[PDB]
Amino acid sequence: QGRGAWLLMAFTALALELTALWFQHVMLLKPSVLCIYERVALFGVLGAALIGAIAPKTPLRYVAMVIWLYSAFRGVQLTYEHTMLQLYPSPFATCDFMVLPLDKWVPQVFVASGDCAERQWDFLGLEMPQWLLGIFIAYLIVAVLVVI
Amino acid sequence: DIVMSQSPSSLAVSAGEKVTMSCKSSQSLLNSRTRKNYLAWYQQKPGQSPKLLIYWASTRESGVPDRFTGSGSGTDFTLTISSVQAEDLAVYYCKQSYNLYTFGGGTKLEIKADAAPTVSIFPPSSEQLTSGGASVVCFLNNFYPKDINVKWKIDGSERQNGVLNSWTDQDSKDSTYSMSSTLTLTKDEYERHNSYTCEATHKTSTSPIVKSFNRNEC
Amino acid sequence: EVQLVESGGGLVKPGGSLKLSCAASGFAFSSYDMSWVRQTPEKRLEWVAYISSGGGSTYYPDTVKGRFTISRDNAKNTLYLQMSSLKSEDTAMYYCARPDAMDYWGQGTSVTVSSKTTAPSVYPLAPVCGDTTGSSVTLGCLVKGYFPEPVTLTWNSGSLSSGVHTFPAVLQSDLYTLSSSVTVTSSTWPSQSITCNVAHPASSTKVDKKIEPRGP
Ligand SMILES: COC1=C(OC)C(=O)C(CC=C(C)C)=C(C)C1=O
Repeated sequence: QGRGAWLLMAFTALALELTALWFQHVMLLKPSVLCIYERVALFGVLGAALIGAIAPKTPLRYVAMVIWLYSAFRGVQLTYEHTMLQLYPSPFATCDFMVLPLDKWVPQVFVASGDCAERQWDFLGLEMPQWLLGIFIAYLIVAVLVVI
Repeated sequence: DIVMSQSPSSLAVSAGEKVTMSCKSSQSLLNSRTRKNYLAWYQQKPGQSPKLLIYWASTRESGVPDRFTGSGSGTDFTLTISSVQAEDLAVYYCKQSYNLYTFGGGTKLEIKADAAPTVSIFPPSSEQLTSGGASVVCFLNNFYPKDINVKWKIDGSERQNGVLNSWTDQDSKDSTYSMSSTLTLTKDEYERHNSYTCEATHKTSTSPIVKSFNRNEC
Repeated sequence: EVQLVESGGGLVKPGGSLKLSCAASGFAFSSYDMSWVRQTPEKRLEWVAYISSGGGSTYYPDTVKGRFTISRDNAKNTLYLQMSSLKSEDTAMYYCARPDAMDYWGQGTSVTVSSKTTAPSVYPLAPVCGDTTGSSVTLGCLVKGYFPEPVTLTWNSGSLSSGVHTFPAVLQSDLYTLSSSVTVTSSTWPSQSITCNVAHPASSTKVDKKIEPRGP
């Protein structure tokens, strides 16, 4: 537990949030749905690791814990209902977009135009939200059951 | 919205047959992701809250006997009940849940051998009288088929104005109609005669089943 | 195991208001969603409102959107429907349902919209005053001059349930009138008591009528 056992995970969250960003602009692939709300979840995970790292040290490592706990558990419940809402789409739906500036203080990763094609070829029998649900358990089940 | 429309309105069947009524929706009910046909079938017994029967289109629900089956796909669903027990008297409703909730109009599955109506006459009640009115009724329990011409008699002279009936919707255990005619007079006009009766004519044999009483005492 | 009992609504005038509550009991309430289905006098079936598990979102058909309000309180386990600007179309029976596809339905509160409540008159029907014993004695209960539908006729506090007919009230004038037969072994009558219970909800009326033989 130094600058590594965090700056690795702090890197590991860029090794997803940009992975995702690739899709937006190369494999366009515009959509968002709750996915923007979910981008945020990992920009919460960053904080944790990047703070558990930058100025490690032994006091601040207690802060990093909870924030490395919150936005992961948050992540799950966001990716979960998001997943649910396919294996179980709800007679109503909406197909909306919209909203400190969420929308404003960045365009290229905080804009959300998922105009609902009731189809996604999210690879390997699992949709992105379906993967991301798992990977978020892989941060929640670390944090608690492999740290505190 | 989507419009669900079932045919036919009604079905008759002898207890133990196969019946397959149909539900058609205006809008296709398929998702691209998963063959998932978002239609349900609800059965609703006489004077009861509907019960869930089949969801998604095929899949039956906790304690549905295999006999109810759900086929259909796209805009074209069909419900099929083999071995019709007596406790299957119902209207069967289809619901779409693909975009909001809509229902079909309903299909009444009424059951099909004859039986003899069981009449019994009932004089006014003391208090009804002492509160300024008089009504005389006879029940025609457990008969079948529906058709029964019930005729009131005042000793033999037969008047009609003010004689209002009602058939129960067919029984579910025994699966046979009932009825109840009410002759409704004024307090004072009731003691005009003495003997009263009513008769059936129900076609088990058109030998008009009679049941009588006479005023004076009561 | 899992129960729903909606209630609290009878007659209400056009433009009127009135709020019904589904008393929920016997499942993880705060985890399911809730819906409110009514059934018209034609026997027709319209979905009316939908609230999400955590009171978050609600939805309505355009036919009540604006006039209707599906709240819940998982403190006291109740679901609510708050009806306002009441159309005489709204006149229907009101079920409270459970989805995962309505899998546990209530029982209804009838709600009618019209412009004169009338408590029902309840007379007991004792058979021929002749001692003439048959075998399967049938007695009756008669319910007359009321508004509006429905009533709730029970033989012996619901205990006499097997072997009874309750005939569809009719519409003479603008008062409904309805009869009730109940057969039973001659062994089980006079000796053993049998009473007619009638409940008019749309007026609050708990009229009890015990079926007496016929003394002079
Ligand atoms: C709207 O569809 C979605 C994406 O495509 C734009 C994603 O990239 C992602 C994120 C994917 C990775 C690999 C972080 C999610 C969760 C999603 O739901």
